[PDB]
Amino acid sequence: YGAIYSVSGPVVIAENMIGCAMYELVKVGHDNLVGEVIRIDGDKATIQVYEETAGLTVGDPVLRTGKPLSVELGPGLMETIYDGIQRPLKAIKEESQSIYIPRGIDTPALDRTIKWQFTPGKFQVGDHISGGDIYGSVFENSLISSHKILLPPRSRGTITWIAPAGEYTLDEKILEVEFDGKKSDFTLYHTWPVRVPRPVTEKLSADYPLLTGQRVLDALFPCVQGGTTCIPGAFGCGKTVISQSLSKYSNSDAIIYVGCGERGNEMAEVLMEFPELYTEMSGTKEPIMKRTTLVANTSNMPVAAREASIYTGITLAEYFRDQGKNVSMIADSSSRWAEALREISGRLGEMPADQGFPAYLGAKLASFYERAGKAVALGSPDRTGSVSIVAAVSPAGGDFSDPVTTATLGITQVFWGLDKKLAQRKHFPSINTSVSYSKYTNVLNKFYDSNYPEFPVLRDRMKEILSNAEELEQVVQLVGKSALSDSDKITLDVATLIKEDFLQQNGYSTYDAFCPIWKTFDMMRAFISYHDEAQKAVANGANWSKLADSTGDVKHAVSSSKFFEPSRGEKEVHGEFEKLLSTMQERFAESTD
Amino acid sequence: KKAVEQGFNVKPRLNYNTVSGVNGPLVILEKVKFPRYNEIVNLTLPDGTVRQGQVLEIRGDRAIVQVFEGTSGIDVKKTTVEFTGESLRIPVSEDMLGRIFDGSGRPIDNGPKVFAEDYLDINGSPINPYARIYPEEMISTGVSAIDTMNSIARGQKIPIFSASGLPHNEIAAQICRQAGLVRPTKDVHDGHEENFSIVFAAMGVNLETARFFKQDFEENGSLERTSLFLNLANDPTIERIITPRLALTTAEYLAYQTERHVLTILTDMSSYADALREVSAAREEVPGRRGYPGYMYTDLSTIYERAGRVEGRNGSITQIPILTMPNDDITHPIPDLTGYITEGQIFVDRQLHNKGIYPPINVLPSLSRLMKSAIGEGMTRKDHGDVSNQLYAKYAIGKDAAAMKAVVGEEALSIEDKLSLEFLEKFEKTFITQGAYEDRTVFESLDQAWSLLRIYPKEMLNRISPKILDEFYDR
Amino acid sequence: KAVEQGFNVKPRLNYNTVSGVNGPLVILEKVKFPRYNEIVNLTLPDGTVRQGQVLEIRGDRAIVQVFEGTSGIDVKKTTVEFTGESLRIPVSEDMLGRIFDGSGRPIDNGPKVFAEDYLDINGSPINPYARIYPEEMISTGVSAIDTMNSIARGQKIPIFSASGLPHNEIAAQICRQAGLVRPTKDVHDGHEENFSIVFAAMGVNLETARFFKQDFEENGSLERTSLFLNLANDPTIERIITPRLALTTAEYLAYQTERHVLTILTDMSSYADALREVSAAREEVPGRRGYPGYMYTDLSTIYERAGRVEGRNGSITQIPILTMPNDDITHPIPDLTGYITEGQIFVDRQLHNKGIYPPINVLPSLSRLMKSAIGEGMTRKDHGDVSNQLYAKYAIGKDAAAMKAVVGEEALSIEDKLSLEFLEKFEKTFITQGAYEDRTVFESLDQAWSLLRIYPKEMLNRISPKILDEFYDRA
Amino acid sequence: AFIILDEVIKVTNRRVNAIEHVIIPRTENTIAYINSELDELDREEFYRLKK
Repeated sequence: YGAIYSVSGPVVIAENMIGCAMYELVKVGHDNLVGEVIRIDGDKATIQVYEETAGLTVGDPVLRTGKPLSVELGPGLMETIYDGIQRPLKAIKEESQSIYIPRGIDTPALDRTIKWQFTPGKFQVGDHISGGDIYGSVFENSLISSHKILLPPRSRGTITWIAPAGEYTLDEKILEVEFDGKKSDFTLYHTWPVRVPRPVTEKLSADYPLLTGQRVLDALFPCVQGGTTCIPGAFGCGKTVISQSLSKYSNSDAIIYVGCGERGNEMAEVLMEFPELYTEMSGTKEPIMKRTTLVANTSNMPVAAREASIYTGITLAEYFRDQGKNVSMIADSSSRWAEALREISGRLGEMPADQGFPAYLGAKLASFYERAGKAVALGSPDRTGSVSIVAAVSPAGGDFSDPVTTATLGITQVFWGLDKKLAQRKHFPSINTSVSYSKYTNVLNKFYDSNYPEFPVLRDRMKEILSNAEELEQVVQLVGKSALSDSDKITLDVATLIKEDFLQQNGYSTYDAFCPIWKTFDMMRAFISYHDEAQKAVANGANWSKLADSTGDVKHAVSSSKFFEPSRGEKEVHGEFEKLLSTMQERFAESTD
Repeated sequence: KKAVEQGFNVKPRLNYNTVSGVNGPLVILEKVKFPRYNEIVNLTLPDGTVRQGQVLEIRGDRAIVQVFEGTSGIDVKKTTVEFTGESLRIPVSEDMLGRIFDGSGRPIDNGPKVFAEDYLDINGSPINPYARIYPEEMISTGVSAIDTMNSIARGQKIPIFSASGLPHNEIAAQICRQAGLVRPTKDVHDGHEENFSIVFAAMGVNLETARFFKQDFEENGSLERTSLFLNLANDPTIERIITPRLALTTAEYLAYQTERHVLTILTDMSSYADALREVSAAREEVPGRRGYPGYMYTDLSTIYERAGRVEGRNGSITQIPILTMPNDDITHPIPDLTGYITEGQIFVDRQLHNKGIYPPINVLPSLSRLMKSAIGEGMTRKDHGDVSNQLYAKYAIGKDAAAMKAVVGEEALSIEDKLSLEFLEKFEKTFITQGAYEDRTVFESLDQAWSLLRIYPKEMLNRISPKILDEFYDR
Repeated sequence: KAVEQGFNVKPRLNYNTVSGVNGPLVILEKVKFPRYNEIVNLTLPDGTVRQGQVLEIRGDRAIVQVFEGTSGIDVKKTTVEFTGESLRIPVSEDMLGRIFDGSGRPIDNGPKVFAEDYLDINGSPINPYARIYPEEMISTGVSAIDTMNSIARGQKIPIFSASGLPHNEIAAQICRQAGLVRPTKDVHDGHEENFSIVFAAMGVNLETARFFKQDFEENGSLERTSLFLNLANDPTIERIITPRLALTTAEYLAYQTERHVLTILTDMSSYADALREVSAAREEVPGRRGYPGYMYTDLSTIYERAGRVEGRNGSITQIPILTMPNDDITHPIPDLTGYITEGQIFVDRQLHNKGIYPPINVLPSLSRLMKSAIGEGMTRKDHGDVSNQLYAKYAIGKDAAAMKAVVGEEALSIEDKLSLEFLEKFEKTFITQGAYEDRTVFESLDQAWSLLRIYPKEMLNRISPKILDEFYDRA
Repeated sequence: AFIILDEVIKVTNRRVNAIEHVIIPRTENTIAYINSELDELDREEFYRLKK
């Protein structure tokens, strides 16, 4: 149909495109490169090409598909590596043995050769069926045992033919509905535009904690299943540890990794540990890859693919939320996504807002982030899923002045800020307690009252101690420790103990790779008990130096409480923590006399 | 006579499929007939979905429509645009209270349409300065940190400066839940002649905290006084621009035609500023300071100055804008301009928030410029001003003594400093620290402040008048 | 297979229809079906032929950036000939031992490259699934790099430096003594173990080009290296293709001849300056500091041409050198390089002023994949812990030095005094190194332990107790 | 006490006269000169773009 009129980088202007619509995928060039319309000027349409644009000639055809940038949703989506446009990298490499990605490769995103065992759902012939309805189930993985086949949203009608139980390839007809005379055939899979969030009946309040396993996060700044979170991109911090922890231990029924703007070798990283990491919460040692699909997007890939990586990942997360599965999305660097948006706006000649970033940066991050919350999935049967968006941010110049973080802070409920004072001193996970926050503390009071009643109280106590000792340290660093009262010395020592033995987490150690919520709660109890008994004893005249030397044993016990193996079970670990608390009370009662 | 509306006329609307181009968030039309500058239009997408659009530019037979909720799916061949012929008028009525509206004026409480008494035009004309009168009475908030020491008058425009992650949204919810008039009277303030109302506007508000506002107001009975204007962060940007205008138009209607006392909470003014910057850069304007366009002092002024009490109407408008300081600085354009236009500011401190104090209102920097007009004998209690002054003085002395506690030692402090440490302790964790659902009347907060001040001796409660001091401190 | 299909002569359109000349850009009219990234050869009136690249096409309009500059180009008589193909560098393993211009032409009095294939410049991207994580540390011989900020075969790690600093000396030293900690050692000559080098000089002065040439002469590395010298007197736009020529030849040898190529791209800042010049001539939308908005994508297209691949036993190790214009890492060039490369080696002006060579600053320098190239089976089991401890103690030393500058030595704690002592012994013995001193990683680890033994074992908190107990007493 | 007071008063005078009186000009330089010049260059470049 259309023909190229202009090429300048990924931006291509095609004439005779009078019928094209906004954000509609077109096949640019003889190789049929994937690109979408960005602007329309009559018969001329601006197209951002998703692959390398070199070699394009003025006049070669541009056929418009009529569909926006969509993502294939169905069985085979799991255990698969994708790019931003959801091109199966493994299938691409097997179809073309080349080490490179061929230009204009059009392998189907989801495998069409695998025969899935389909179990028909509740609906029968003649039953009216609506968007999001589960009309069948599919055994995909040994871990995703029931991959439920949903009728596509924005599609409804009277069922006229539903396939019986059996094995079906991805392209075979499964359901044939009749709406008003127009009759539609449905298969195992369906396409959904990555720009439009998948509809749900109702967005609930995310009220169950998403246990990351890092003590500082789960204790001071907790996140919830269905929440939005900002993490620094610095490695050694939660950028590399928290992703693995959430993929390996969290209660998410699925994981969606979106590595937009990733370095080449750091991509080869997450493609080898993820196939080699295993789960225990399923009752059997199963790989995480059965819960996970990856959207691999290196930095040398086209900028439009970088922009679409986040959207395709969040659309996959939405699709698995619509099945009633708590799915966590990990975005490697939304800062790289923001830079992709900036580059695209630069190619489009749009007026930037601040430091070159597009004016709609906050709007785009909002439209992405608010696709997260806990929801009641569309259609019947009634079910509930959630999308915990765990998005990392790479800071610019090491301060929060960059527009990406400023726009992010107005959306995310949880912000796990970075502290270069902790990062430089190799105190990991290095989360800035002073500026990090979590607005889910109030929502989690219902969870805490049921399970760990004193958890909010101890978290507030630790925050108060840390803040008081932080101001005490900033005074001391100019004055010194000579004139401080004994209580001030206890505050400083207790906060140092907290920072070194509760907040600090190795992450690469068996005893502390994943700190369970009960262990974290018991450790908060132990540390707050240490502070409380020390303050009570010093209030009764006891000199702090003598008390410290005589209670170094219980100080070491509190310090080494972190060394308890979580694998020993909640009962054993809790009993031993109770033993530690009783020992501390006895020791302080003895030494206070 | 009220029957002068003459709205029975029927105005047919022209619908054009003559879309000439699409450029980001705006659609250009090639053959419009006599376009209006700020006209609201309806776009009919080829798939049938209808989207609103506001005209941004009108050249000769050319109109540039900036479209709500994006521009995806629009083609130059099949879509049609219907021109309404009027700007974004909103339906107003005395029974808009208890209704929760979208940022575009559409109700979102599953209720009916507004059933307008009048379609009052948005961004109405400015209040005549000769008609304004000085604020003269206190609007209560139920927060001791605000009622006692930063008292808000009935026409005052006082922002709440805050930052990301601080509980400014919950403070706004508490104020909306507990605000009202102070003086006890023979008839309650829920009547038809001395009534009070609240207009709550949320701009760019997160979905979680938007639901929080909705559930909090619908459950605590504040809804019957509140007209809530929710605007999600993923809602259209032009909707964010119009949301405070909707709220202030409703407040103007209520206060200056129904003669209500209206409190207006404009939460997340920084998100509104971000939306304003996006709209400005959509018109190819070159950004001003810190990327924000250079003309928003005018727009923030138009938002803020739609307040105060007036000559001929017994009603009044009190505004409490709430803005998050980005990176926690006053030099940022948004807090700077708000300080230019508004009387005073309330500060929410991160240091207080980390200590577990709620509300984390830092009272040393917070100031109510015209607090003195909200306090007096017939206005709260005769001791309000000097108790507030004494609280401020002793709190500052306590902070200084807390600085010296770690430098010269506890015992080297003066007796006033030893009293000041424990006064600051009791102050921050009993008086400033107020439960999220603890409603303290101004007199309860005043006598709590007195109970805090009863620890000090006569000689150095020097900033309280000796008459008041000798009538209140000694028993 | 031996199918080539090179015996296909394609006649070339040549255009006398030059429209205008704008700096480095030449605009052509009446072009028959222009290819976007096509290479052209435009002949000046004097008879000289210069090569340019089509940069933007619009119907019959083509924009060409002449690599050799646009001086002397005449609209009336300059004829531009359209090849119909993108830029392709003739590649063969006998490119090693050759010195090339920045445009690939030989300048060693030798013949043109007897091509085995014409590999496309900016070759097709490597499938991430086919990549192999680089986890084979190479002992660069610099204790400031080997112990901490280590490099593996495939890492893209640049040297951040500035004007007058000895970054060239550091790069020459790394080329001189590059080698694996645990080599294969299956051959008596190391032909599969010696790194092949591809040095790309981009707008750099003749003194240091001669320095690199002579350094490769002295170590017999010329027969294992290919030089693309684009000097400062050489044309500026030619600097755009020089890194791409070097990376294409590196990809040939590493991914096709199964060699281990160590690529050095000096003055990435000069390449970014050339990009800025071209974009400014294009009247494009400028990013930060005037550099093009897409400079991140171009720099990534350059850097990301490294690493290993699944079935081929070669590798490409990038050590780009970029001169930070004003010692600032926040400048667009180093800032955008950091987001693509795995860490960086930082060359500090302050350390250079104190006479420290190499003046590698520990704190800003980084290796984003050092954590996997060290351990028990590779290097030594104390490597990660000692590296973290040295970094932490150096940071504490800097902070303590700042405090000592402010509040004197006596007011410092024993922590700070030990930190100053460790800092000075560190910067004067461990970081300080000979220009020809090849320190194996084990020697550097022993020096690091001897340095850490300043501190008592109790306060070496960043070292695991097992490693601490096993290594601290091994004096 | 004479020694301690002399050291403390010397430190305070140093902070008042050199430390603060150099940090304030450094901050003044940074913001008022360089950030304003960078914003001005962005303004000029974007205005040339608009032209």
